[PDB]
Amino acid sequence: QVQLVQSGAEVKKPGASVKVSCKASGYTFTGYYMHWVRQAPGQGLEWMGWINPNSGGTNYAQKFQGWVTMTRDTSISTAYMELSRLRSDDTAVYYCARGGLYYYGMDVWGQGTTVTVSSASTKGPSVFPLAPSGGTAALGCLVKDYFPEPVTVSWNSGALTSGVHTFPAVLQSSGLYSLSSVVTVPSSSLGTQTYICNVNHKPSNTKVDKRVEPK
Amino acid sequence: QSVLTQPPSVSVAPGQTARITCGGNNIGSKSVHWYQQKPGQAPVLVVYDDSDRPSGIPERFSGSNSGNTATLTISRVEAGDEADYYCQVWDSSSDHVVFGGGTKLTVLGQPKAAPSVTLFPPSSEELQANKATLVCLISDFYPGAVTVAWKADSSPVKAGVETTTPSKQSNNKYAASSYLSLTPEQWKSHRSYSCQVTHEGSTVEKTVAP
Repeated sequence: QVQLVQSGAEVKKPGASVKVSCKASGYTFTGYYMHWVRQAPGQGLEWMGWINPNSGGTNYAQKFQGWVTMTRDTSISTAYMELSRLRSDDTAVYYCARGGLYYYGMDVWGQGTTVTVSSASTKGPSVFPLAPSGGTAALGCLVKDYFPEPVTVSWNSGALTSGVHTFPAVLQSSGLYSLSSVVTVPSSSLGTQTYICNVNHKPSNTKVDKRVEPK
Repeated sequence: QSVLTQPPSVSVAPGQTARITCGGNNIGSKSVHWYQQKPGQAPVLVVYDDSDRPSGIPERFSGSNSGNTATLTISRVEAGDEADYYCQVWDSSSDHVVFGGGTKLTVLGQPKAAPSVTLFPPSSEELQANKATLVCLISDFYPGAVTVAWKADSSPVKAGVETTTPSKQSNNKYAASSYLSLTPEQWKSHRSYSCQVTHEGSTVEKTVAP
């Protein structure tokens, strides 16, 4: 199927530079113009510019000209966008989109790349089990004080998916994140069933497993 | 010369017809595209070249474009049509792509849901580690506005409170969470702490004790 897959979320210090990638598959990468559009948290879509994947020519909205640089590698059907001298205000989700050979809109969009501009340092999470207090019970896991996003939580190495609610992380005042995962389970299961929340924070190379037992 | 205007919001009863406009100088001679964006997903092209639908977009979505106003029209509105909608043109006289400012579409009439509150106390493991976190989990509420207040022995606490802004769940209701931070002595010094959640004039409280 026609598809655009963007590189993973990145974090950078103010004044640094980031380069984001956009991998296309399922069509002739050199036939359509590639666009980049930004969406800062809570904001509308903002067109940044286009690149001709075939020739390399670029055209920029006035707001983005100069400190945004679009390139491409025909080899791996990958487009690149670079932001220079980053500012805290540049924290946003960045999308590449296919459009124009004769323009019929942007029919294919990548999943978006999050670029966060911050001075905090990579920090692995401390993980804490939230023991349960009847018909159902709520047992959980606390993923505390980590940077950056994201972390992944599964239960019992993936065997447990029903009743799992993993909440969006909070960005504390400290600069660090925290997030909780809770699973609803039958009260007859406690003391009988093992509950383990698998936490993975790739940026700090941290994998942790915690047994969550009744009090 | 190059500004696209949309109403910032439109709201509509279910089953009714919604209409979202896109204003522009001679836009009727330009070629207008529309995008639908639901929360946390990437925009989707729903209408292109004024009025064509890409495959997979149902006919309830139609489009029009004449004079200085283009119109996206959504027939037989469902709650699943709630989203932001952007219009867009390529401006030939500048080779720029321009988006409209976006329209919030609200489908009125979904029913109220009080939040479920779950509250966890610090664990012994956190305490031995100088953390102690109170965790308040708030789920399944509609609509998505809420105030969270922490109490320590009936007295308000504002220090050490971190709260998320509400987010839509998969079931199209909302979630949010609040964390309180305190020292082990602060935790051990009171009879109780409370996570107090108010939603649509009603308050739901959960309380925990050492």
